[PDB]
Amino acid sequence: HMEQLKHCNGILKELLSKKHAAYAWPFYKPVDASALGLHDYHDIIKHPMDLSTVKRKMENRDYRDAQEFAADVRLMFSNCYKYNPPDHDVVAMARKLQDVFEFRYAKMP
Ligand SMILES: CCNC(=O)c1cc2c(-c3cc(C(C)(C)O)ccc3Oc3c(C)cc(F)cc3C)cn(C)c(=O)c2[nH]1
Repeated sequence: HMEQLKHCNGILKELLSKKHAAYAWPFYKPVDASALGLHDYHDIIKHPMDLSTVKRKMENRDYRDAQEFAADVRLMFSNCYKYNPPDHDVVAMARKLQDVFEFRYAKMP
């Protein structure tokens, strides 16, 4: 649906907005596993995902509906919960950004 993909663009703009920048910044671009020295990142995480990829796919018209967009946003959060130990800062940041996503996605007209 054309209407819900327009609402999804709104959610994405909100996730990228300066208001959430303190906990949203680790999700803006792909995890730079080389620069961070995370040698096992692409062994554990088979399907990496981040907000720039979500934005490129939306511009490309890769999502058929809102459900396909949500699956990618949740993949991004799940990768973070799968890779990291529950005590890491990035996990707490993921939880905070997901609460923003889940709320806006639920309130979708
Ligand atoms: C089990 C160990 N896990 C990690 O080392 C780990 C690092 C990362 C990063 C991440 C990505 C980048 C850049 C922009 C270079 O891509 C920069 C820093 C990042 O993380 C940190 C954050 C958020 C705060 C810190 F004080 C320190 C670090 C390292 C993102 N995501 C989603 C992760 O899931 C992840 N896990």
